[PDB]
Order: sequence, then structure tokens, then C-alpha cells
Amino acid sequence: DATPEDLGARL
Amino acid sequence: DIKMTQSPSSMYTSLGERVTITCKASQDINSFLTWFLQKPGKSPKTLIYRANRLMIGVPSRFSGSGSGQTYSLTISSLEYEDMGIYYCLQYDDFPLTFGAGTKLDLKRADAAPTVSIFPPSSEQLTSGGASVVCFLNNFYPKEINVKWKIDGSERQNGVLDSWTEQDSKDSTYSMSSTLTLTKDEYERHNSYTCEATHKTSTSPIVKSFNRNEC
Amino acid sequence: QDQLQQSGAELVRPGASVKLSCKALGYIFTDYEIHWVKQTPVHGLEWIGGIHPGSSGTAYNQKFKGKATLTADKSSTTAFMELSSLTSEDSAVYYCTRKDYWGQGTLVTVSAAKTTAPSVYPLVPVCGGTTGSSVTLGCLVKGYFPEPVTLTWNSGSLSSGVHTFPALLQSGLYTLSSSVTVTSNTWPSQTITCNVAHPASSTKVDKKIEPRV
Repeated sequence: DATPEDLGARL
Repeated sequence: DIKMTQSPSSMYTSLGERVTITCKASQDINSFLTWFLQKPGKSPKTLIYRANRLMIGVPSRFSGSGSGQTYSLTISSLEYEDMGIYYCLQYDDFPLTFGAGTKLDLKRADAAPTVSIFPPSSEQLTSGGASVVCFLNNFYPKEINVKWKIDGSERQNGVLDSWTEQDSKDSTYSMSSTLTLTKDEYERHNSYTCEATHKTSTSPIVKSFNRNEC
Repeated sequence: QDQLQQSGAELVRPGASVKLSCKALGYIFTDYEIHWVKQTPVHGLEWIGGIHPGSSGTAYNQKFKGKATLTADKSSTTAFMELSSLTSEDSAVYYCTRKDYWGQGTLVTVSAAKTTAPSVYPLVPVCGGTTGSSVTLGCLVKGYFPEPVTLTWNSGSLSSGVHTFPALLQSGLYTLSSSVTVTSNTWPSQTITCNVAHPASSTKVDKKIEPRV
């Protein structure tokens, strides 16, 4: 459902 | 460090009622916020991500809004399943930061506590210890203060308190207060009192006994 | 799907270490960051840090830099968090999260306490104090370790008007108490008994509440 629009910035 | 100021901290509600909770970021967080609920002894459950996206499986009566520093979680019609503590989480920038949460609680008439005091049991007194128990049962709101007194003066330590969560049937709360001493310290005093102060009354509810009586 | 499953409860000694695991299922492990959160009664929720299984990148809460170490393992789609020099201040429930999904959490208890059976005492009303249509009796489960310890009244036959309070640490050990309320003409004509069991020490204790004097 949710995309890496939960984070993404590696780290 | 972004600070999330969440409010209200305590919510007194009724089923079917519409509920609005708010989180204010100390700076712009660009809608990178989640709203999650957590029930007693249970793990967090997310309701909303990215300020306004419904978590798959979550009922539509839940919705979020906001865009800069101000975001809101709205529950169109409160259900029993919804009781618990709500929290917002910003993840726009490290360190991840949380709101202090807001406690949702079912409202009802004010009820004073039913207070009972219990001298140490003989079995324990034989063990060498002496615990004086005191129950403050079925009251509302959850706000309550308890004070102990030996032969007239306040006893600060040796006291341990424990609370139940709101009862599912009567919507009240209950707390247990235990004052522990050694058999010997206990047998050097006579009157042990238990005092409960609660919104429902100015004068405290007093309950006590004397050792010399039994 | 959408799932994070965490390793079991941990009972560890002070000065020791522990490594917690978080199995990811239902999504592509190397596409999302996995984070760890600490939760304690006194301190609430605290972000510890995150790891991106894909790039192996990490970010830590300055407060845990040097205390916690995050790692991830592609082949078993499992994130790890290791804590060293445990100190009771580390006793807490730990969660892994993807920010939307949350693990069920792992309880970590830092204690030196050894397995200890609870002493169970009967709490009978103060001599007299019957004044009323009902009477409240109690049961105090003191000094046991570890949790849990389940208790019932009259082998479960009594459940209404019962209040079993959450256990609390009392000088290294656990203490619990429970109250039950029945109509005054019920007790003591009829017997009320407190059933307490402590699996850990294979303890099964039953005790009747007898009046005082």
C-alpha cells in the first residue's frame, strides 16, 4: 500500500 | 529536534461522538506524519500515514489533515474499539519524534471510590513483614490521590500504587495502595489510616483501624 | 501482506548484552527502512534509530549512539538491534517499525533476580466494618519472580466484582493484589478462596479468606 514515502533516505 | 506538541492530552468522550486530536510540529514537517493508536498492553496500530492516507484495513471514520506544522486526526463517530491512546509521529527529519499522545476515555457521571483497608494477615506477620492494603474501587474520573498516616502523621515511603484501566462495563477505575513495613516497625504503632481524595468531594474519604483493636 | 514479527521476551543480567530480531514478511525488505522504538512507563516512546536493508544506511538517536547497533540481513529479511551494557534503565518493550507497520514488540527485563515463588496472604476485612450490603475481600501476591502469575477466585467461579491490579516491582521482586466484592450475607457463610499459580516456580497456591480475631 504505502511506498517508500514513509522514509527512503536510506539511513 | 522537531517537537510535536499533541493535544488534548486527555479526552473524555461518548460513543458516536466526533473526535479531533491535534499535533503541532515546532517546524514545517511537510505532511510526513503518521497517526497511530495503542491499546493497553498491545502494540501500536497505524491509522494514517503521510498526514492523510488511510492505512489499508482501517475504517473510513478515521481521517487526517494539515500541511505545515498543524495536523489533525478526526474520528467521525467514536466506537468502543477506538478507546486507547492516540499518537502522532513525525518522520520528516531525524531524530524521529513523537507526540505525548492523547488518552481517549468513555465519559460518565462522577463516582466516588469505595474504600476498604486491610491490616496485615497473620501469615505474613509470622513471616516478619507487614503490608497494609487499601483499595479505592470503582470511581471516575481516573484522577485520585491517596495518603497514608501512622498514629496521626503521614507515611511517605513503603507505599506502592497500582491502577486498572477503565472498566468496560461501568467505565470506572480502581487503584490499589499497599504500605509495607517490617513486622517490628508495624508493631510500634497503633492507628493506620488510608485517605482518598477525589474530585467527587472536598473532604477526603478516610478509612482506618487500630492494632490494639485487632 | 504487511508484517513484522519480533523475537521473544528477554531476561538478561546487568552488564550483559542482547540482540533482538525483526522478521519482515509481505513486502520488499530492501525497499523500506526499519526502525526501532523504545517504550517505558516513565519515559514513553523513544526513537532509537533506523536501518535501510538495501543501502545498509543507518541513523541513530544520539542518545543511543554507542549503546545500540542496528544491522539487517537480506537473505532472511530480518533486522537486528543489539544493546550492550544492559542496566535496568534498558528494561522496556522494544518495537521495530516500518513507520506504518509495527512489530508486536519484545519485552526486555534487566534483572539479577532469581526465580522466586510468591507468598500469598489472605486479606480479610477489618474486624467489624461490615457496615453495608456488601463486603470486600482481598488477596496479596508478594515477592515473586519472574512474571507472570495468574490468580482467580473460587477456581474461577467468582469473576464479577473482581479487581486484579497490575503487578509492581517491590525491592527487586513482583507484588500483586486483587480485590473481590460480594454481598454481605454471602461471606463468610460461604467460602471465598484465592487461587494463585506461578508457572515459573511451578507454584499452585489456594487460600481461604477467614475472618479475623
